Amino acid sequence: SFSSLYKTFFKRNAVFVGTIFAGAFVFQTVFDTAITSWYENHNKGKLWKDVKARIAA
Amino acid sequence: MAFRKSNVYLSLVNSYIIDSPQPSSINYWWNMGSLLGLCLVIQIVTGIFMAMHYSSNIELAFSSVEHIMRDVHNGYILRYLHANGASFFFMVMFMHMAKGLYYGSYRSPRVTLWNVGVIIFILTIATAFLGYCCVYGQMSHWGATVITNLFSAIPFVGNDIVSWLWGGFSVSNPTIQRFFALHYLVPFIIAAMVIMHLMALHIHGSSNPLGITGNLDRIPMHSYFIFKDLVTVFLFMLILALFVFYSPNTLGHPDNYIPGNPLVTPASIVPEWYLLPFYAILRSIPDKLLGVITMFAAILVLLVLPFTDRSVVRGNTFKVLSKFFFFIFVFNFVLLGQIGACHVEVPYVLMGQIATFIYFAYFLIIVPVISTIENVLFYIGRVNK
Amino acid sequence: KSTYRTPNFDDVLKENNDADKGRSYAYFMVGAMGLLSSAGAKSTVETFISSMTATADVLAMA
Amino acid sequence: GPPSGKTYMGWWGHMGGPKQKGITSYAVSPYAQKPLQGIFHNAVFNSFRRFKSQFLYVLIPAGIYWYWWKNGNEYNEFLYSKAGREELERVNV
Amino acid sequence: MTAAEHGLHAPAYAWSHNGPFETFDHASIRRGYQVYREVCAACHSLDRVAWRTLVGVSHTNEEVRNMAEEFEYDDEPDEQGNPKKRPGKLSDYIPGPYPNEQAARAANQGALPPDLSLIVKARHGGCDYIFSLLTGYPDEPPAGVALPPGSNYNPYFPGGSIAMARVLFDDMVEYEDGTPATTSQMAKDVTTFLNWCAEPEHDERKRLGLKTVIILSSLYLLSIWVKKFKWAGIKTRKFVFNPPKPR
Amino acid sequence: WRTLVGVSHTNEEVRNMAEEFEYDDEPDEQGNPKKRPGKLSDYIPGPYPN
Amino acid sequence: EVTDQLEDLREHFKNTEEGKALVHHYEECAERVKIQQQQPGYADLEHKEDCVEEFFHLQHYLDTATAPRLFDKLK
Ligand SMILES: CCCCCCCCCCCCCCCC(=O)OC[C@H](COP(=O)([O-])OCC[N+](C)(C)C)OC(=O)CCCCCCCCCCCCCCC
Ligand code: HEC
Ligand code: HEM
Ligand code: HEM
Repeated sequence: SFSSLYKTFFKRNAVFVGTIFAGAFVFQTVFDTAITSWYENHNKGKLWKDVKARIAA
Repeated sequence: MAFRKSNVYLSLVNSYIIDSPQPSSINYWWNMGSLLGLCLVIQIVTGIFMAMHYSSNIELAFSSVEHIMRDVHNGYILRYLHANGASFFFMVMFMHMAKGLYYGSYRSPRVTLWNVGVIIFILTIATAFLGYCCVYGQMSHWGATVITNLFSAIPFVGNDIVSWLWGGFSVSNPTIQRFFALHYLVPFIIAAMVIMHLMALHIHGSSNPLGITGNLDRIPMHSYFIFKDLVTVFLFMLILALFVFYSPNTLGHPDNYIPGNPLVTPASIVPEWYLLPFYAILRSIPDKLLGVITMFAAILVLLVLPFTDRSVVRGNTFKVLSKFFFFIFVFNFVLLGQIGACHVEVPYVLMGQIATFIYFAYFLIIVPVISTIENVLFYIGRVNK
Repeated sequence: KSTYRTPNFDDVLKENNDADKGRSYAYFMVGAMGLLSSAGAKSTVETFISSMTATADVLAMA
Repeated sequence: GPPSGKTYMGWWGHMGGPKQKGITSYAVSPYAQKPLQGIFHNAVFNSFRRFKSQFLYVLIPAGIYWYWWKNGNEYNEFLYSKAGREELERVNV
Repeated sequence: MTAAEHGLHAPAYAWSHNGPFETFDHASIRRGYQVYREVCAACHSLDRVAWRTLVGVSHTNEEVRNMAEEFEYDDEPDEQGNPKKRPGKLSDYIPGPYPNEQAARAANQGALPPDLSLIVKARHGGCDYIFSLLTGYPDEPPAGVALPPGSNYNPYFPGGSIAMARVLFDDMVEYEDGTPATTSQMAKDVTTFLNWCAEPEHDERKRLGLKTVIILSSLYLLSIWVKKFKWAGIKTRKFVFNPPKPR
Repeated sequence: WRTLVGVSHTNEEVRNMAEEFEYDDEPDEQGNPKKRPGKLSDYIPGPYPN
Repeated sequence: EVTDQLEDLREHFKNTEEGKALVHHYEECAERVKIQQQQPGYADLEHKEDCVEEFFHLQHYLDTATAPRLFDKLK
């Protein structure tokens, strides 16, 4: 089942660079939101939204 | 024939970066030139996108730099890329020169390449100093006036030259506007000098880490050495991204963020660290005119290095004594840069004098003696008469 | 030694010289490098031309 | 164009090297090979061989200059204490 | 030189922002702005910090707008010609307490208090030095030293004698949240606020650094692999030389 | 005022004409601003303050 | 009910075996310099002995003992 994968993805270069660009789209967006979610959960209570909810409650 | 070999611009790009025959056995030290070209393009690009916001008055220089740091979008990135890529530029340049004077590529078919490289080194020291005196901090202004007061030690002509260079009577608004114009201008002379470096290389081909002829089996540039350059470019980008994002101010002095006040002296007027060995060579001998001419002799005494090497084998790869004395010279250069950061004090003045004597004696005294000794040792160990 | 007898390569070779499997593996690796470098080149270009937009004092006094 | 002066490197086909005969060169395409072949064996053994052959030339001058710098620095820190001020004047003049 | 003229080296404290992944404590930035406004606003200017950078970091927009009304600013004059004064909006800068530098030297015995907008970035040691300078005032200088009149002793100041008296006393301010105001608590809060106002790019810089070094280290590993792939045909070529027959 | 010497008036005449205008001097020991008579380096003053 | 934590921590580290020895050296300084200051002819001696060596040693020991614990004690 590797011949079908090679035929539909890496045979012609146009679908190769199109796959690379669409993967760049979805990778950049989910990588950005995942790394900012981790960076804002590693600091809990130190961010401004947490301080604002703390002084609002 | 092919279109990449027929068209006139593409034939140049082909013959330089596609199928330029490089020797088959070059290691990772030969990628420092590609790294220097990339980092020069990085410096020029971030410099243009900072000079679109930098205003070069005396009332607006440091305020405009901290306006870049605080208000323009991603300006902290641009300023830290410039101020750290200059340090990385000089460290990769020091690696380039040390590779060149270790592997014997100052030798008989590329002495004009070595001389053009020394010209590039002088020009980039000059524009790096001008860029450091654009920002107008406390190290900046006083380092400028210290080395121009150094430059006024010429006997008949010196005060007239230094009050032509200042644009006045001390380092002020005309000096800072002058230094911004020159700090823009000189890297576009370095770009032409790097084009000259590439031509003077390409007429003869690169050396290999053995000394022997690369002309037997060579390798085209495109599918192999571009990817070796890609490995070292991504490693250099990783180390540069670390030094830009996680500790940006761990290289520069923590006194350049005080605004330039020409009344107070900060009691330690050291420059940025790549000028520290030449500053130690300067502060070695107590007189001043002799100090600046021995700093200039310390810079252009790399030109006597092709004419003073008497070894019949190219490079220190298959030598022992010259390997030992070359690493003595390198750690002496690092010690000289360490001495240039301290005050003129109790072992430091004698250590600076002895270190600059060992620096000046590696090129003039030590290397023809040990090269002659190694030649005679090779002959009397080989032949049996 | 004859000039038709090749030296051994049986340590640097693989057991299954499939065309599609090895070609797909190599092209997936070069495509992953191209994907990461594409996202990086996009982000640094938009960094450089996001510097040239309106600075925060102009947006404040808008 | 102008045929300039001859150098020690031509181009592909006439590279200016010596004439060779009888040197057969066998190679294998990387798609038939395994990259990362022997990276742990050559990471433990060959790297130790290179470090064993080329570390005295680096560590003896580094040791000399580091001991000189450490001795000078601790002598300066001795002198600018209180137990060296008579030595400070004697070294001054 | 001597360690008295060098200044005693500040220790290595355990900050809440020391590290590659940690950030500023924004509640400490709010309390440090309160300590700056009630204590350090009498001498020290803070001019490169606009009011609008404070929004979304330590106070809300309504709090910063109600804080900026308390200060007069020079307006462009009216139709008659004489100059006018206006209450400040968000785009203005935090005003200094002295109109020029001669008044700053006249009200503080000839010593100019430096601008605090870049004071943890333009000092050796940084926030450790600022905290130890604020707290490490001894009650009397040690036996033997002589100070000029009007100059106090602080060992972390390089020189020994600083012109700034010990100002951070116990319960000088009272925090609006309930934190007990010692002098060490006020010192830590005001040096965290000075760290913020010297580098406001801290959070975004460390976040983009995490992104960039993850992407670049993965690119470095993939490029090492593709280099070994492209050179697998050159690392493993074999040369065979049989000697040719003579002619 | 220094461009005016050697062209239309002499140096003493321009130095006597520059005294009739007051200019902003940097403030003294107390901090309050002072005024000074003009010298040859200052510009010719306009009649309206803004 | 609450005052300084840093002064409490320095007072706690001024009673260790190392701290009492460094403190004792500093008051050997203190009374030696006081006796030397009491003497006539102190307007000019060419070397007026202060005591900052012992105070710097004491403060350096106190700060290298105090640096980890204080920010855990604070809020
Ligand atoms: C501009 C100078 C500074 C910027 C300078 C940047 C560096 C210098 C330019 C490098 C640009 C690289 C473009 C590569 C063009 C290309 O041929 O891509 C094809 C590759 C795969 O090609 P292959 O490995 O030969 O396989 C083909 C064989 N099949 C699979 C068909 C059987 O597929 C891929 O490579 C995947 C796509 C990766 C996209 C490239 C990422 C970098 C883009 C930079 C673009 C810069 C040019 C902008 C021009 C306005
Ligand atoms: C006067 C009524 C002051 C108050 C209240 C504060 N400071 Fe101060 N400071 C003042 C003067 C006159 C000087 C000059 C002394 C000198 O010679 O520099 C200073 C100095 C500082 C410094 C500089 C130390 C250095 O190494 O340059 C800092 C970092 C400083 N002051 C900070 C500071 C803080 C954080 C304060 C309150 C929370 C504060 N000062 C109060 C005058 C006065
Ligand atoms: C040869 C390459 C270059 C080097 C080595 C170099 C080096 C430097 C250095 C070290 C500084 C001081 C940074 C600091 O304050 O610490 C600087 C400042 C500066 N350089 Fe360059 N520079 C180079 C090319 C350029 C070019 C070509 C430009 C113009 C397009 C430029 C624009 C600036 C500007 C505007 C500053 C002002 C201060 C700042 O914002 O960083 N640089 N340069
Ligand atoms: C702006 C800085 C520079 C750039 C961009 C640059 C660029 C290059 C490049 C691309 C190469 C070919 C790759 C290589 O052989 O390593 C090279 C080779 C060389 N450069 Fe430079 N160079 C610079 C500065 C210098 C300096 C300062 C010197 C020394 C004075 C120098 C001397 C050499 C030598 C001797 C070689 C030949 C190395 C060999 O073939 O063995 N260069 N340079």
